[PDB]
Amino acid sequence: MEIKRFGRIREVIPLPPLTEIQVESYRRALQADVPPEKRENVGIQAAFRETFPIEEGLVLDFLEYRLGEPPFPQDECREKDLTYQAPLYARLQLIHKDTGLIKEDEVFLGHIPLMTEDGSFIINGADRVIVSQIHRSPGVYFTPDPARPGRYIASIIPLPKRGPWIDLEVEPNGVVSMKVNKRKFPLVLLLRVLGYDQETLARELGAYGELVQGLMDESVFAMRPEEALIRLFTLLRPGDPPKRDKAVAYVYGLIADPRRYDLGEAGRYKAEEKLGIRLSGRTLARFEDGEFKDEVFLPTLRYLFALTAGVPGHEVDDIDHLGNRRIRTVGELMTDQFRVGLARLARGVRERMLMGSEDSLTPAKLVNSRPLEAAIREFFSRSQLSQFKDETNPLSSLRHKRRISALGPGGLTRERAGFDVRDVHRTHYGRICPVETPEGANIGLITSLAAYARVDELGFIRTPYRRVVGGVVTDEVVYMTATEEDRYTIAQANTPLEGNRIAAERVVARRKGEPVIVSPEEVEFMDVSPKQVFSVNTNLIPFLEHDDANRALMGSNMQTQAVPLIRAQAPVVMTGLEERVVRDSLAALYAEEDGEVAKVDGNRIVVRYEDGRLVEYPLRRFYRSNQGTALDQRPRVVVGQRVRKGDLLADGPASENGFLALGQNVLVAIMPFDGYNFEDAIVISEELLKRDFYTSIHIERYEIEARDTKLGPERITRDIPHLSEAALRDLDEEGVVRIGAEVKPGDILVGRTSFKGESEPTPEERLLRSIFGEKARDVKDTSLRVPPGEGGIVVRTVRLRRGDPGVELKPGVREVVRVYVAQKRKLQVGDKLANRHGNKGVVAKILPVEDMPHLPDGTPVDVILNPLGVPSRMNLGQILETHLGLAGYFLGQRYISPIFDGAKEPEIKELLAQAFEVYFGKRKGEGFGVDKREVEVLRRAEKLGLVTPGKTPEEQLKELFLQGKVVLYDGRTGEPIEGPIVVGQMFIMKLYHMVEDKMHARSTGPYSLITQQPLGGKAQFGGQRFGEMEVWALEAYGAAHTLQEMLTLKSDDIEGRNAAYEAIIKGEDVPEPSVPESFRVLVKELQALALDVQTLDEKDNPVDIFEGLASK
Amino acid sequence: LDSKLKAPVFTVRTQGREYGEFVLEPLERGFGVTLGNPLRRILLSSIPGTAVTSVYIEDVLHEFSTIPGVKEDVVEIILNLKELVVRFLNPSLQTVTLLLKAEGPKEVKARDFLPVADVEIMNPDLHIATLEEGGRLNMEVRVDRGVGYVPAEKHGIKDRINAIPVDAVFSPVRRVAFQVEDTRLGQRTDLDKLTLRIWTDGSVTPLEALNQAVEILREHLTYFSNP
Amino acid sequence: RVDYSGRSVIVVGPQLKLHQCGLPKRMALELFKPFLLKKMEEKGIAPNVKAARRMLERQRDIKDEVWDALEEVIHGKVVLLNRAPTLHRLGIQAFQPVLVEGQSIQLHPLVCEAFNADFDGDQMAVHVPLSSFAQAEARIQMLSAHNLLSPASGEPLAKPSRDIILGLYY
Amino acid sequence: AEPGIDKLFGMVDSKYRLTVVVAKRAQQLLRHGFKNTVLEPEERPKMQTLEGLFDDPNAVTWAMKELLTGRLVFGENLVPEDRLQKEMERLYPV
Amino acid sequence: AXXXXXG
Amino acid sequence: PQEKNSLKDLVYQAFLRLGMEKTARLLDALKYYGFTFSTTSGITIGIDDAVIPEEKKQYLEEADRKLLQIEQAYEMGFLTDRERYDQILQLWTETTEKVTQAVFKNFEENYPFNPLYVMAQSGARGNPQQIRQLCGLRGLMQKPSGETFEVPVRSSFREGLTVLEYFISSHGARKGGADTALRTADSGYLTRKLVDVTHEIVVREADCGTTNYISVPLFQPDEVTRSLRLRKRADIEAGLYGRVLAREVEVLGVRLEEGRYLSMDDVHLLIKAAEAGEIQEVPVRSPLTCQTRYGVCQKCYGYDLSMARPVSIGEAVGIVAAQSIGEPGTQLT
Amino acid sequence: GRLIPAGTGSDFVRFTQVVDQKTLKAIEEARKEA
DNA sequence: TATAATGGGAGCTGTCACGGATGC
DNA sequence: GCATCCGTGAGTCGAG
Ligand SMILES: [Mg+2]
Ligand SMILES: [Mg+2]
Ligand SMILES: [Mg+2]
Ligand SMILES: [Zn+2]
Repeated sequence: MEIKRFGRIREVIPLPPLTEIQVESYRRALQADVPPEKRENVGIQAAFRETFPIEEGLVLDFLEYRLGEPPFPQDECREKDLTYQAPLYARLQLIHKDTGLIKEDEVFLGHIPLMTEDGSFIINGADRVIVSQIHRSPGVYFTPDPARPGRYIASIIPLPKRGPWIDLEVEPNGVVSMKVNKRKFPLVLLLRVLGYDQETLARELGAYGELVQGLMDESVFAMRPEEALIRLFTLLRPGDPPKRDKAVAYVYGLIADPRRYDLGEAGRYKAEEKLGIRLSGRTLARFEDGEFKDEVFLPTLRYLFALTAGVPGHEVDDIDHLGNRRIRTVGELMTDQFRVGLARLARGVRERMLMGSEDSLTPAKLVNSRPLEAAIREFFSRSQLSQFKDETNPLSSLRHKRRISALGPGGLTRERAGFDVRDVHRTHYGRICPVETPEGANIGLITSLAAYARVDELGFIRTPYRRVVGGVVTDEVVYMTATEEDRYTIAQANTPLEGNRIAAERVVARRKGEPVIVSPEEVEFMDVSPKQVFSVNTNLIPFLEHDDANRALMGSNMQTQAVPLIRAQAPVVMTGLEERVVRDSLAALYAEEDGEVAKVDGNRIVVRYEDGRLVEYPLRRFYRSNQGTALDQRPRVVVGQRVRKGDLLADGPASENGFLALGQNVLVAIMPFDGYNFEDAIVISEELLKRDFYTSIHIERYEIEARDTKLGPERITRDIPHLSEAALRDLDEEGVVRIGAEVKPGDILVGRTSFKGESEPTPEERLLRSIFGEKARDVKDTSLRVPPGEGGIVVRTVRLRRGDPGVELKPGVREVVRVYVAQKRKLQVGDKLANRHGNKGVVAKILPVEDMPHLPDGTPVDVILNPLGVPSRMNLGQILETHLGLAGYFLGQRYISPIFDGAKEPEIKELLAQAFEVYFGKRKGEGFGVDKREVEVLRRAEKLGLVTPGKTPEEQLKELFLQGKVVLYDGRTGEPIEGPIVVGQMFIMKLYHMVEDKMHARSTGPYSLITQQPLGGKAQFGGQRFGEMEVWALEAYGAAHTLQEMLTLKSDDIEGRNAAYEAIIKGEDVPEPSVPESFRVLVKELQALALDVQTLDEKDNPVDIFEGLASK
Repeated sequence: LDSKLKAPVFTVRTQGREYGEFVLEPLERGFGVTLGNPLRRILLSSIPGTAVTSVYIEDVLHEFSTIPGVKEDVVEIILNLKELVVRFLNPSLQTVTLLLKAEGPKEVKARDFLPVADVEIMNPDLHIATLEEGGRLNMEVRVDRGVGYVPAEKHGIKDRINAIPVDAVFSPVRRVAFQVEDTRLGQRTDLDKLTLRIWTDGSVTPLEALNQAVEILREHLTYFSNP
Repeated sequence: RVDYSGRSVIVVGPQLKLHQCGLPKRMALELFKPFLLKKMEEKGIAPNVKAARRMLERQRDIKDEVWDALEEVIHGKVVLLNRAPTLHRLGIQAFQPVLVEGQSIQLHPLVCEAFNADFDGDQMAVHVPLSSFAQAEARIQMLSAHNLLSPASGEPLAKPSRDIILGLYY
Repeated sequence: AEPGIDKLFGMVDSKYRLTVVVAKRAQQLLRHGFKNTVLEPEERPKMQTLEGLFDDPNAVTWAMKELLTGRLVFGENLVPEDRLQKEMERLYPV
Repeated sequence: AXXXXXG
Repeated sequence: PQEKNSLKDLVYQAFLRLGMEKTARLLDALKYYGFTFSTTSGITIGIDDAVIPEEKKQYLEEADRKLLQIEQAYEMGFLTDRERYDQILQLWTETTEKVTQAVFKNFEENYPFNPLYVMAQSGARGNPQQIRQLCGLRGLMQKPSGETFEVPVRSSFREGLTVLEYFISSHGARKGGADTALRTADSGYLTRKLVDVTHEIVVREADCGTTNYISVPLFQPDEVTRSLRLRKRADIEAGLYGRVLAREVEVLGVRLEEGRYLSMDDVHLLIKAAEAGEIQEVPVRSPLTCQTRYGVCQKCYGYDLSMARPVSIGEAVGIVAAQSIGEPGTQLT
Repeated sequence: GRLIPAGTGSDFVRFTQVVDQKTLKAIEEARKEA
């Protein structure tokens, strides 16, 4: 159908690759395509350069490294629960100094995981994503002292785990103090160690306001750098012998050692920019010609005194500024952990260098790769910043890869974060999305990267701007750091332009974030687009300008939760970003070059290009995602079809013809309905289920292991003791459920028998045995069964057996069987729906079509929304979307309305008129006039002041229709709704929160080991936690027996619960409860602390709750 | 797919001739309000009854005037005449004119109306007006048979020049209220339960009223017969 | 953590009386399960307890008579509905359960304000009082219709809001 | 709301004493199999089954409705516990 | 992520 | 017309007079007819249902004038930067108030049945400020520092915000969110501390026989210091209703006896008497003066506020108290 | 895990006994005999 | 069971808050 | 008597 796009804003540049930060970071770190000699010193190369050479005698040096090919492809790694990775080889050479012997060998360091094309990883068969970490950028900062108003604190910050933060402060007694590892000592001493003399400090700092004299100490200058050095070592190392070389080593390692101390390249640059100096290295000082030489400290102290005195050109720093904060991407974190593991490897190397045969040592004998591996794995498996990938829809993955976390190792602990850290900084413009952050505990600490935003090589986020010269807007684009942005007056993207020239006398612009009205002569730069201010998700919200930010947050967050539907459609009203999202997420399949399509199948698509080559693209079909959403590609092309470069070959999940489909376009009427839509609840039509709208496929994986035991082996078999053929009906010869079979709760997916524990039969069992004359079988039924509330059709079975080619399991396991069960979920009561504007609700009622409010022509609405949700939530974007949707319903078209530049009320009125001519004038030719009900409603509307009195019925109906309202007939009555109701097409998604995955109930079940309380969780078939607050509720109600019953009978009291259940099944009232087991646990644990806890009567005579079992 | 349906059973609960309750369950899903609404519309508008369509009183010019010797105004007397329940014993009789003449210290009731052939007053104890010493009340009231509710302006009938047009309430049914509750037959989940409540004036019993309402509807279904 | 308890997503019954709440059939079957076994043995549905339990184990083995038996079981009984966080005693209330198709718990509108619960996907937990004592406590003390006023302010905590006020004002 | 709950709250000095009384009476009825009821056959609480009306299985309903009649006597130290037990066992064997 | 259920 | 307050008073009065069963039936009835009538009322929300008053434009232009004046005053040195700032802020605040009043006056006079106006007035949904944001100007916005921008958002949500306006508002939005998330934890903590300190308090007896009591003042000093003025209704109600009189009180020829639980009507009577100048303070039995060990007595505690009658012995007062204080905690700004 | 000293667990209301008139009078005759 | 070998090694840092002692 | 150090706490479901 026709797609009408609005807006006058022309974007000069498109959006960059949205995954580019992940891909380019990891690629930069690896340098796998760069020949060994051409590799810059960065990433793992840098780690090798720091770790080597290793001395102490023998010397093990480093030449180059290489990454081999992955032993297994991505898919196969996903299936076999293997990590997708490449082997890392490193060429080393051992050199004995005296002998001169050189033994060179290539050593195998293990594997490193490789990033996939979409920017994610595969670890142990599970897709994972490394979230970027925002932190304080290294450098030199100056901040106002909270205690002392006229004094300032200098702070020298290196990279995380690169060595200590150093604090320079002017003490109340006048002396300048330095703080390292929580130790306060006069800076004078260190300055003497650096080789400074009283003369040099006097001439350098002299112009200052007597601040110099605080640095003046006669006892310090009376001694040479050596004595001062030993003095400093005695100050920083109490009890440690003040040996000369040990002091030199400690101080060098503290400051000058590049191996143990590293400023960032960004820290280096910023330090050079702030202090106005030049660094020969990333360290605060150097060891040169036997002594220490000062790189940094003196300019820092100089700047401190200069700021304190009030000397012009010296500023305090904003640590929340995005010029002072930087982003650590995948490559940097990976490089860090790699460097740690490599250091451990080095310790191992020197260790093995001390012990051994000194004559014969190969690099292989010295190198134990294990720690290195152990590091990398540890960073991928257990790290805070390594997250389980969200595969829910393509936008989920894309957004997940664009995450920015202030948390993590070396980052903010929670409740270390005040309002400042979580605040939206003025420099967040065009860089970090102000809209998208989680609600609750993570707010502001977890953010999303802006669409046009880019992270530079230093780790700072940069946003694009257009160069403006003399009122002319060039197509030249410049990406700026916040520090660079602060230097310019930057116009807004909506400022009127005739050609390339500014058409307004007064143009709205920003100076250091501050709003200001300026002349075209004053404008240096101009915004690229309103899109650059927000995250990709936020940019998917039409009429965003009409929605309150707090609701836009929810609308943004919930698109991530959108479940892919079989019938899923692109929104009627789009922001025009729907295609790029599908493209960059690698959801859909596209044509590599121009050519003709050869073969078309559900499984695969063969294409012949201009090269004459035949390329076959296999289609991913019904593959289970991380969240269990079905990911399947479907062919959008037919045999013989001519396709150009970039054309769409096949549609990915949640994609309609290349456009992002998060849900359905439904006809909604906004009215209160019988209290069924009360408080955000939603009422939907059965016709939605009839045509399979909001129907989604979900695949669950079940897994069972047969292992060797000391009591005899477990085995998967179709022979299960004490079971009828009826139960074994769908089981195959080997005991596994067949493909295509329907499974319900209680059914057996995989039959398994296990040898019983050693059994001493109770006399009852023996007597009953003699009565029925049947030998008690050797094994028992352990078979994996369908968990309560689950089920479906079995679409796959995997069987891995030990002793079979290409298959080796973990020790003791005989074999492993997996069963994949798919189910088709129709929308039901309790499922969660939401729109892009932040209006969310659970479906309360599904009415039959005849109960649904309908149009005069007989067309029933899909969804009934309550208007009460609108005013307090202040999101009007859904209203406008509804109106334009009403227009596009009868006009049979869809629209593109970009954010902040888009469809305006008058234009929508035009489109609604065009729509009305189709909706009404059709009726007039059909031989029907205005209905009586329409007349009544028109009277009501006349009194309402919606329509002008005196006009014909058609004119008034047109007036209502233009306001987006129509006459609506109640299904049950046939009488019209008294007022005209707003009706129109709205794009609504079914979120991942579904009543089926949630609803749970328990009579009795498994209990915890020590506490003997019921387990938590649904999969554990656990009970609901009754906590302190619930207990408070029961106490306030004054219900003693209910509460006591919860604490004892229901749980944690063994005799109590057994007796209670037995009594209930017997038809007897429950008995008197007894002492809860966890109290006994408390008593014994208190005894383990050597505290005697005695339960006494009123006679103060001991009462034994253990009943003599604990007393000798 | 394969469906079996037996029942409903029609249950009746009655208090005198003034009231009744009717319960029809189980019904197929949606049939609760499908039966309910039409009957309510028919019961209110289409049920035959009697009303006072005009009133003449001596010496009074119009409706907002007052009557010397009588404590109630012309307005109040008209209101009481609206609540008068008249029943026509003969199905042939379309309309009656009832005369009332009384004076002195007396309280006029519906009994005081001079009896007419085949005309029964259901509520003879209904109060019309109180007269004082010297008070004189002479009135002729027009009673017609019809349906629904007709304002005094719409019928516009006058026997004489001083005859006052009265809002005419024909419908013997005072109120109809129904409620549809979800009920279950065996494992059938969504089945509807219809409960009907009818208020009458006693001239026509609720059960009679309902049976007339379903007959009217059934008769309308036969109108689809011959194009 | 306690036995005889469950949870689900809440949906508003308009049709519920103030003392009532919709309880999904399966949830009730699991919550009342021992009582259901007893009632099943009392009638001709099962020979004994164990047979009845094995009968309820598989979903395809479940017939209509056990649902009616379940209806007989819960009669006159009440269950506790609780929404986290519980800020005050009204955070848990007693309702006479109404067996309903679907996996959602049905809540009465008027108590929502007391629970600070809405229909946007809030969930609630169900607890089953066992003893006649506990049941009596729930009915007399904890019944939703039995507390109409705020223990804090003395003002009504149960009262028209949203749609109700809208219609009445209209 | 429970039928005549206001009157039941009027009967006792503390709202909880009502609960204790109703609960204990319910336990009496359960133990003695309803044979000790003070309710006349017409006053019996009824449950609607598939077959027809039957005696209400709920002991608390019975207890409250009994308490509403005034046919029950409540208070502290009426008789000794074991004596009450043995007498109720004599009159209505379980 | 918490609050009233964006995430 | 029936709205939230009158309906609330209806529920309360019906509780008092007719009891909680009939009150419950009344509640269900109100629910039924409320929903039923709200269904067919015709209430909906269109974009034109948010009505921008003409007056607003005037109020903008006028503002733009006054600003200039202020600016002039800054040019010639009559106003310091901070003075200018404050004057601009005050100007925009008063302007905002004016456009609000314009919106609601336009609604009341011209479109009384307008959906936003209806929902606002009835108490169903919305307050004056939100409606003001929809129809009128969005208003002033705060910087991250808490400082306010000199430039307010002049756009409504109906007109839609400019990019810069939105970005300016995001600071306030984020601040509010973080405020919520951080508030929840401390509120909960406080609740638990209160629960822990008061948990042992229960009502253990009918009377502790204390002759001690407290005097709830019906009058309070005025910030003008001029004289004593009558306290607000709700406060006096908060310190009076349900409590037992510790001494005889004779006002307006009405005897309020010692030992009397004060009904709402009794409180209102006491207020009338206070206005008549007969009584400036009320002696009352208080938990503060209660001599009952490990708790309070019945006469000192007074009403069970849930049942609107004397508290039942055995009710746990401490927990109810702690919860009563703790629940609103998340609403404290 | 004991019975809390509040509400139904209060010593005040927890010792209350319930007896029907028939049983009460039987016990009354039992006391009347001795 | 025997050449002699003789004081370790990571630390990682943007809360606050009272409050309770301890120390100057 | 005041300055400063240390130890302890920091809201509930639900799933991981
Ligand atoms: Mg139905
Ligand atoms: Mg809410
Ligand atoms: Mg919610
Ligand atoms: Zn007291």
